[PDB]
Amino acid sequence: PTLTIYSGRGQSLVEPLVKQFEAETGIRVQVRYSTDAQILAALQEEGSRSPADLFWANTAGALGQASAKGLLRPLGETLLEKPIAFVPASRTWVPVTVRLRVLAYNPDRIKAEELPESLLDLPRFAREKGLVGRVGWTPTYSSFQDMVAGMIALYGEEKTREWLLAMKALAPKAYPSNPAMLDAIRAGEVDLGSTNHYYVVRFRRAGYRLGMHHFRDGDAGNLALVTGAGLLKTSKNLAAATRFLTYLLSPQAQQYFVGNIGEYPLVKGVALDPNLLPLEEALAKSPKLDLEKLPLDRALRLLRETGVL
Amino acid sequence: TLTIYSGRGQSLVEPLVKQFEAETGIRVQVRYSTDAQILAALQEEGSRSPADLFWANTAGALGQASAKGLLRPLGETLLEKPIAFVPASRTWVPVTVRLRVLAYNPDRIKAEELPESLLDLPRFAREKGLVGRVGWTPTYSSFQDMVAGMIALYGEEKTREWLLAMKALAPKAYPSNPAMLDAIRAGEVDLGSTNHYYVVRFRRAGYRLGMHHFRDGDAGNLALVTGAGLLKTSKNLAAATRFLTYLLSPQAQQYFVGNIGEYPLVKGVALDPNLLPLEEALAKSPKLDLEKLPLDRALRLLRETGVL
Ligand SMILES: [Fe+3]
Ligand SMILES: [Fe+3]
Repeated sequence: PTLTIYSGRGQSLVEPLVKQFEAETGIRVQVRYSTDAQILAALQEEGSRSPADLFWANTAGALGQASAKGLLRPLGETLLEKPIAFVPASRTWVPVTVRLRVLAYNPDRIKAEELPESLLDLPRFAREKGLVGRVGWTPTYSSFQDMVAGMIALYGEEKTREWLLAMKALAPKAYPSNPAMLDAIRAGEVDLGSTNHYYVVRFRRAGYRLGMHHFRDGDAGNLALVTGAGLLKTSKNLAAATRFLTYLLSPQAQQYFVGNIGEYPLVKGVALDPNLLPLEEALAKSPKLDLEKLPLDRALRLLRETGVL
Repeated sequence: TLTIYSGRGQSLVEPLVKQFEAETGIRVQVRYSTDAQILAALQEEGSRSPADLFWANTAGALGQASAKGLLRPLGETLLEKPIAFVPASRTWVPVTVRLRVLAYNPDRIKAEELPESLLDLPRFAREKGLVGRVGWTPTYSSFQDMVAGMIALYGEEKTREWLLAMKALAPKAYPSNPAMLDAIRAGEVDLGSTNHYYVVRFRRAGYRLGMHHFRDGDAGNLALVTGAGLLKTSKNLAAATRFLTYLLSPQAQQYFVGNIGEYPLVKGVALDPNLLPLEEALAKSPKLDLEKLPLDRALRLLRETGVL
């Protein structure tokens, strides 16, 4: 028995889990590591001999794309009852973890009670607190672009533009990664920036002091970012692949996601870091959107068009 | 109700206790103190003690509690779970292990040039022109355990020699391991002896940091074992045994590896890929009797030499 996984998630995240699954089950697992976008391309040129069994994606959007193309199998209630939220409308993939957009800040240099209630108001807050040149962002980062796509869905292009241009007027510093940006907050180069919650979790665990601000309920700045996995219609190993999806939603694998990776789990029965907002409170702060249908290409166009990207 | 006297920190313990209560209904009360203060408290309290479990930061403290007749023997069911470190007395269970290691700036120091033995660190440091650019943590529990391991392996005279040679490197003392690793990041120091999980945490945050293991059996690879024991006085044996069973469960063991960064002691726990596998890590540690570590001798030595 064998299993082939196309993974848009990183090898450092996936490998330890695949190894334990192999050790436990006797099933040989082969993984192809790529980006979600590149996997979507590969899936549309697949042979019939040894096709992939599973698509494990970094984003709901990529799985929604695979689903829209009719490449994914329906999943059953036995599996889909496990995650507490974010089960797709299509019901053709299972959400595995969630990552929350947040506002990171240095708590010694920035006062928690003064931070704005909406991401849209960040430029005004910065402007009025004297922080021109002291705001970071990550324009080339996947989740940042997802967040902008969220803003387009919720607010339309003009409020999003005014936001993008008002941010640009702040002379913000762009970082090639989130750890780079959080290191710059530590350094004193910038005081705050929009990021994913788990980067803050990782910095705190290393002993660094970072604040984690959430915007008002439903704000675009709180976008929930879901990872997930789907069974390919041409899987020749249906039982083994379903077994692997079940494994990803198991208490121990979910503790690995919370623990080794820092992401939010989607099952109960798992222990969170102290000072980390509990899972269901975190979910309540995110806007209600179809994560399978975020206007990502419009966001990218709008970012490329405005010279932020 | 279940009452735990914990030598482990609240940051580490709280999430596990919260989950155990939610799943069992058992109300858990934890007293947070140091291993040393818990040992004193348990004796002072005698048969009056409300303590069901002693969850220790160090195997040495469980050794003392056992030698002093405080602990109940445990069942084979529990003691067959850990892969290593189960006491002969069978009166407590190991839960995690941490390894002493040498952290270093991998841009300034070449992995292949590092010394095979902790005893040779002063020679290496002086050869590489690192006077005033070595860090250490003289007030930290695991550093003191490491010095105690050196007395056990090499004797007091060789350990005294090392301590004085270390002092002549004009090392920078840090009150915490994160502060030392931040100094390595800053370029203030180039290397320092630490616990493996501190390096794991820094790496997970995106920082590059080298992690050196010494030759098999070296004092610089000391295994630092945590564990828990059931107190003879306990009137809540069922809940206490349920809790120990939980600590050795795969999900709890994944918490230790993931949330905390420590090595697990049960099979089937997924570690970060760049971390030396469990059994390989254990193989490099000196094979000392955990309950015999001469910590008092080490503290006296550190005080005489003016390190403390
Ligand atoms: Fe990321
Ligand atoms: Fe520590």
